Order: sequence, then structure tokens, then C-alpha cells
Amino acid sequence: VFKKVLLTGTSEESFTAAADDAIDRAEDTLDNVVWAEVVDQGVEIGAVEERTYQTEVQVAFELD
Amino acid sequence: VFKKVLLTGTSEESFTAAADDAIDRAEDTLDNVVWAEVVDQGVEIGAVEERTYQTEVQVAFELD
Amino acid sequence: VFKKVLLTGTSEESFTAAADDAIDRAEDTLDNVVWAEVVDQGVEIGAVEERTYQTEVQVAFELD
Amino acid sequence: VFKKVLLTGTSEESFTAAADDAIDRAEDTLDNVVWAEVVDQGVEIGAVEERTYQTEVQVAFELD
Amino acid sequence: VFKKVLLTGTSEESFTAAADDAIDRAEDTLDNVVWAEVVDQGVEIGAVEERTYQTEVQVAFELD
Amino acid sequence: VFKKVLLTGTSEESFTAAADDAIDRAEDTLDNVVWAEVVDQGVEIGAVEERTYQTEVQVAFELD
Amino acid sequence: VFKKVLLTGTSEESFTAAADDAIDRAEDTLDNVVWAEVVDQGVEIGAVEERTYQTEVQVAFELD
Amino acid sequence: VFKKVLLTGTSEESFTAAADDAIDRAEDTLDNVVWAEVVDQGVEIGAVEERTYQTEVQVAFELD
Amino acid sequence: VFKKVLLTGTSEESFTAAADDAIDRAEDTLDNVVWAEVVDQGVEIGAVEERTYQTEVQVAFELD
Amino acid sequence: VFKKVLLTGTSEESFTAAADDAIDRAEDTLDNVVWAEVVDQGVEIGAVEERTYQTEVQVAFELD
Amino acid sequence: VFKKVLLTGTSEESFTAAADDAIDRAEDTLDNVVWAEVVDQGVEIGAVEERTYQTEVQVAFELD
Amino acid sequence: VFKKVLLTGTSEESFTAAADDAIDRAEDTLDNVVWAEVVDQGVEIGAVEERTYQTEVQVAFELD
Ligand SMILES: [Cl-]
Ligand SMILES: [Cl-]
Ligand SMILES: [Cl-]
Ligand SMILES: [Cl-]
Ligand SMILES: [Mg+2]
Ligand SMILES: [Mg+2]
Ligand SMILES: [Mg+2]
Ligand SMILES: [Mg+2]
Ligand SMILES: [Mg+2]
Ligand SMILES: [Mg+2]
Ligand SMILES: [Mg+2]
Ligand SMILES: [Mg+2]
Ligand SMILES: [Mg+2]
Ligand SMILES: [Mg+2]
Ligand SMILES: [Mg+2]
Ligand SMILES: [Mg+2]
Ligand SMILES: [Mg+2]
Ligand SMILES: [Mg+2]
Ligand SMILES: [Mg+2]
Ligand SMILES: [Mg+2]
Ligand SMILES: [Mg+2]
Ligand SMILES: [Mg+2]
Ligand SMILES: [Mg+2]
Ligand SMILES: [Mg+2]
Ligand SMILES: [Mg+2]
Ligand SMILES: [Mg+2]
Ligand SMILES: [Mg+2]
Ligand SMILES: [Mg+2]
Ligand code: NA
Ligand code: NA
Ligand code: NA
Ligand code: NA
Repeated sequence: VFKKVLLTGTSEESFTAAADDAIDRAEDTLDNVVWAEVVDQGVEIGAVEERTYQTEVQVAFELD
Repeated sequence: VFKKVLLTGTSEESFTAAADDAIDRAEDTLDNVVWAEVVDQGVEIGAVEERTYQTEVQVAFELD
Repeated sequence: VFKKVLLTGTSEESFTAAADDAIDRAEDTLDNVVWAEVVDQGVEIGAVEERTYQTEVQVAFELD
Repeated sequence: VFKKVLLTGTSEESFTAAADDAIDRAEDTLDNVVWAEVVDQGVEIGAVEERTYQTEVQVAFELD
Repeated sequence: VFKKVLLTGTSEESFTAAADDAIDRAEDTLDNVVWAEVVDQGVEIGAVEERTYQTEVQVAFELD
Repeated sequence: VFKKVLLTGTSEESFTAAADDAIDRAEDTLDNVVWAEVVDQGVEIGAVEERTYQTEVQVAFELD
Repeated sequence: VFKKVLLTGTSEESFTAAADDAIDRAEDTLDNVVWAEVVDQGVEIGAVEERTYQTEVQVAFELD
Repeated sequence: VFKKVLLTGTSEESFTAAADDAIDRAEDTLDNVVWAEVVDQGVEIGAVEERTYQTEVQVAFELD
Repeated sequence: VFKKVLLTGTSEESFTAAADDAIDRAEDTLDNVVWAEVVDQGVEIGAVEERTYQTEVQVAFELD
Repeated sequence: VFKKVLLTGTSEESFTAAADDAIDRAEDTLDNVVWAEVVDQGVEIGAVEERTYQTEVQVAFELD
Repeated sequence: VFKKVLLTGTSEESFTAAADDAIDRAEDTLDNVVWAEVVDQGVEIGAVEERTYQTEVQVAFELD
Repeated sequence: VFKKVLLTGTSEESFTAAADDAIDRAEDTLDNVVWAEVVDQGVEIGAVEERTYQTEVQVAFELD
């Protein structure tokens, strides 16, 4: 059985590095992370000093 | 990093109050709730005495 | 077996009251109405004196 | 010919009143506003003292 | 309030039995599981000796 | 000209048998049923003793 | 209150004429037909001597 | 950089001629119109003497 | 078994004639073409002297 | 690099067996078939003596 | 009230840099740009000497 | 007439470089590749030593 958690990673450098930020967080607290699906991307501008890239992923992990 | 939980709130008064019912529940058990996205709405009729409005939301919260 | 009819309700007050207007109509002419799913919302402005809220629902009813 | 502008209205009271906030703004600066389609709804929580309801609409107006 | 968890069940026999595999897992660890919505289906071929059917479901459960 | 009716069939055995339950009902009351498109699938759990599979179909029939 | 019926019109000439074929049928049997939304288009080739264009529409009519 | 404007053209003859009606309007007031994407089609019936075909397009133009 | 190929036809006259341009090409090189589904439409303007209508279709053919 | 082919399998028994019919065909003519994604399901009724279940899949295979 | 403009940025280096190209343009001519949502990505190949990455964004800005 | 092939490119560096990996493969075996549309992105984690970025594209090429 797999389960997915819906995480948004952020990076001031790229959409790829924001996806990696969400996956790193998942791997700190979950075992058996097996793949992530991008479901959305965006850029925070007003609320920040530097633009922040956001990549939202479903991060799948195998249960047991 | 943000994470989202997928909650359906209910209200016998309105779609807005059913969204608030899901967000109140999230805020009772999560810190740093930052925003909710509506993803679906519906109305329970058969199973109930009064119509019940349902508003399903992804409730985002900032991790740490 | 359930069947759905695709109805748009209208209200000069709210999206919730326009959903109720479609469901009331379904319950006047159908037995066993069991739930409704919102599929669209909009507001009539040009063609009317007051703004009219519209909420389109699939209204499900149990057949027999 | 119709044209649409993509506006997000906000309200501390309801999704209906946030849709009206976007339409009022359109009517202050456009002639011949004829109807609006809801395309998204959400609630601002972290960044505000009171929850703020948001209703994003395509606001259509007739050109000439 | 309902909450949903996003699970993928697997079966070497059918899409129905893979949906049941995700729901059985949910019922082992959650109380008040009330319904599941299929959101995707697929078949693992390369990585396995027998084809494995996968049925991904949002499994809804009533909170309290 | 074809017309479609939106029916949900149920079965305690499989998604295929729930699609057949909706089509059998259509064929009892409509002439010239020509094909069905699956548009959704789900499983009733809380409200029932046995899980019930549901397969919602647009059932197309040729008019005349 | 509006209701919609889901009809597919056919024409050996164009997608526009197949939409008109579905609307003409609706107007033969319904009062107060007010507008149609195209939801799909396709072309029958194998089963026919001439290609047949198909335009599927939700045909809305005002109830009363 | 391209920008898109969301226009609905109308024609009493065809969906193609309603798309052309939106593009002609864009070309009267914009320089460098480069392509249009159809996003919706429909037919006005109740409000008019003749059926009016509508084709909504994103009309893209190159900025500078 | 059916297979589909994803083709975009073009025409300087109509969306219907651009769909026919993709289907004619499929029938020149495939046997047993049985039907086509429209999946997108657009109009080339900048790159051409006359507007060119484009209709993208999945063209299905029966294998053997 | 993976490539996908879009195949519809058929079965007079189930949606699972129609998915297997498309995958078997892919494996007869392609090397390195690695997984399939269901994208649509339907049932042929008018044109046949027995109902025929159809399951359309993108069948992915690894290139080289 | 927020408004969105639909811009496509281009870059010969990355999807992230094409999103930044659309946002920079928005910030040259709009005040209060607050965030952008990616809605599409693609790559121009035939018409150019170097591949050009394109990232289309809705760029939101706060009105007043 | 254009045709599209559905390819997934992979890269251990970025989503942009995985899109380029699919396009390079298309250009090795097809003439007249003219543009690619991103349709999905994801990251392989479990099955690999380094994360692998995947970008799935429809790669369009002009036929003749
Ligand atoms: Cl989710
Ligand atoms: Cl419907
Ligand atoms: Cl838009
Ligand atoms: Cl495809
Ligand atoms: Mg930096
Ligand atoms: Mg987002
Ligand atoms: Mg009350
Ligand atoms: Mg729901
Ligand atoms: Mg009043
Ligand atoms: Mg509507
Ligand atoms: Mg107040
Ligand atoms: Mg929004
Ligand atoms: Mg076995
Ligand atoms: Mg999946
Ligand atoms: Mg049994
Ligand atoms: Mg359902
Ligand atoms: Mg003729
Ligand atoms: Mg169809
Ligand atoms: Mg005329
Ligand atoms: Mg429209
Ligand atoms: Mg000519
Ligand atoms: Mg296209
Ligand atoms: Mg048999
Ligand atoms: Mg199909
Ligand atoms: Mg360079
Ligand atoms: Mg694009
Ligand atoms: Mg490296
Ligand atoms: Mg994928
Ligand atoms: Na989730
Ligand atoms: Na219907
Ligand atoms: Na717009
Ligand atoms: Na394809």
C-alpha cells in the first residue's frame, strides 16, 4: 500500500530545488519515500525580499 | 515547507460556515494554519433532518 | 441505482440560497432526493435589476 | 464581443460577499459588465487578524 | 468534520481488489472510515513478475 | 441525436458489476441504449454492512 | 430554475450544424430553451459511409 | 513575452466565424497578435431572434 | 484493440475542415480508421498570411 | 526515455481484463513495457451481442 | 481586490528563468505584483536557433 | 499536419534538462520537430541512487 502527503517546498533558486526541499522534508520524517508527482508551481513575490519558487508535490511512500 | 490536509467541514447554515468548520478543526490540532483552498462543495439531504452544506478544503499549514 | 439531474438554482441573496432553490425544485417533483454536488457558480448582472447568484448542482435521487 | 477580466474579491463575511467585492470593482471602472463566473474560492488565515474569504471570478463585459 | 487520506492499494487480481487493499489498510489504523473515491488506476508491469493492478483512493473518515 | 442519462449503479462484488447495474436499469426503461462512459467510481463503507462498489456512467441512447 | 439535458447532434456537414441538430431536437420537445454549452466534439468514420460530425451540448431550458 | 486576452466572439453563422469575430476585435486594438486558443463554445438561443454561436478564445500577442 | 494517434489538421477555411485534414492524413497511412475525438482547437495568425484554423484530434483505428 | 502508446483493450468480462487486453497487445510488439495508466473506461452495448467493457490505457515502455 | 494578467515568459536557459522573464515584465508596468501561478510550460524548437523554454503564469497584483 | 509523440525524459539535474532529454531523443529519430508541451513532471526516488527528475512532453513534429 502507498500513501501520499501533499507538500509545498520552497527555494530562492528554481522550481527543481523547491521540489527537492519538499522531498528532503518528507525523507526526514518518513521511511520508504519512493516518488513524488508535481501538482502545482508558483512564485511568492509580494510577501518576500527575494522571489521564492514553490513546487507542490504529492510525495508517495510505501507503508510498513 | 507547507503541508496540506484534506478536510470536509459541515454546517446547517452555509457553504462559508462549512469551510469555517473544517478550518476551526484544523486550528484545534495544528499550529501555523496559513490558508485553505476550496476544492468541492455539496449538500447532504437524504441521510439528515436538516440539509447539511459541506465544503471540502485543502487546509495548508507551515511546517516547524 | 441513483440518477442525477443537472439544475441551476438562482437567489438574489447567496450562493447557498441558489443551491437550495435548485434542491427545492428537485424535491417538488422527485422522490428520494439524497444529495446534491455543486458543479459551477456564477452571477447574472447585465440582464437583471438586482445581481442574481446562480449555483448549478447535480441533484442525486435514489431510483424506485 | 465580450472580454473577461480575472479578479479576486475579498470579504471578512462570506464567499458570496467576496464575489460581490470583485464585481463592484469591475463596475467602478468598466461599462457594460454582464456576468461573472466563479473559478476558485479560498480563505486567507495566517497573514490576517480575521479570516478573509476570497472568491476569484472571470467578470465578463460587452465591448463598445 | 471528515478527513481524507490518499492511499494506493495493489492486487494481482483486479482494480476492485486493489481498491479493497487500500480500504482494508485504512480500516486497520483509522476509526470511522465512511467511504472511498477512486482517483486513479494503473498497472505495474516492468518492476514485477506478475502484473499488479493499482487503484488509488481518497479514503474519507469521520473525525472524533 | 443521442441523449445521455447520468446513473450510479451499485454492486457488492465489483466496479464492473456496478456499471452493469446502472446499464440494466437504463435498458429496463429506455429503448436503443448504445453505450455508457464511466465518469466516477467509489465505495460506500460506513452506511452499509458489506462494502458497496459504485460506478457512475453516462448511459447514451439514440433518440426516436 | 434552469435544467440541462445532455444531447449529441450529428451532421454530415460541420460541427456547427451538429450542435444545431441537438438544439432543434431539444426545441421540438422542450419549452423555454435558452442556451447550449458545447462539451465535446468528434467524428464518426468507420461505422458510416460519409464522415459524421458530432457535437455534444448541455442544452439549458428555464423551468415552468 | 506574450500576453493573452480572453475574448468571446459571436456569429450568426458558425463557431469558426465567432472565433474570427474575437480575433478581428483583438487585431483592431492590439499589435502583434500571433495566435488564439479556443477555450469554450456555446450558442445563445433564448435572448436572441437568430441562434448566435459563441467561441471564446485566449488571443495571444507579443509584447513591445 | 484500438490505438489512437494525436494529429493536428489545418485549414484556411474552418475548424471542421482542419479536423478533416488530420483524418484524411490518418486514412492515407492507416487501415481501419474508426473515429476521431477533438481535443483542442486554435488559430495560427502571426506566422501566416491567411489565418489558419487548427483542430487537434485523437484518431482511433482498430488494430489487425 | 519512456514513450507511451494510447491503446483501448476490450473484454466481455471486466474492466480489469480489458486493461490486460491492451497491455498484452503492447507486449506482443514492444520491448520493455514497464507500466500502464488507465485514462478512460466505457461499455459498448448497441453495436454488439454481449456488452463489451473497454479500458483505455497509456502503455509506457522504456526506449532502447 | 487582486487582478491577474496571463503572461508567457521565455528563456533560452530554464523553465524557472522563463517564469522570471514574465514576472519582470509585469513588475516593469504594474505596481503591487504579489504572486504568480504557473499554468503551462513548453519549448519552442522549430521556429528558433536555440530551444526556447516558455513558462506561462497568471501574475497577480493588488489593485489601488 | 502535425503529429505528437508522448515522451518522458529523465535527468539527475533539473526538470528543464529532463524535458531536453525527451526532445533530444525525438530529434534523433524524427524530422521537423517543431515544439514540445509539458504535460507532467515527477521525481523517481526509491528505485534509484540519485533522485531522477522526469518531465513528460508531447513532442510535436510536422508531417512530410
Ligand atoms: Cl490530496
Ligand atoms: Cl451531466
Ligand atoms: Cl484567464
Ligand atoms: Cl496522448
Ligand atoms: Mg540566491
Ligand atoms: Mg498552489
Ligand atoms: Mg439552523
Ligand atoms: Mg466531495
Ligand atoms: Mg434581497
Ligand atoms: Mg454555468
Ligand atoms: Mg465581520
Ligand atoms: Mg486562487
Ligand atoms: Mg493470482
Ligand atoms: Mg497514480
Ligand atoms: Mg457477495
Ligand atoms: Mg460520485
Ligand atoms: Mg453532404
Ligand atoms: Mg463524446
Ligand atoms: Mg445568417
Ligand atoms: Mg463560456
Ligand atoms: Mg480560402
Ligand atoms: Mg494545441
Ligand atoms: Mg463471457
Ligand atoms: Mg474513450
Ligand atoms: Mg545560453
Ligand atoms: Mg501554452
Ligand atoms: Mg549530478
Ligand atoms: Mg507521469
Ligand atoms: Na491529501
Ligand atoms: Na446530465
Ligand atoms: Na485572463
Ligand atoms: Na499519444
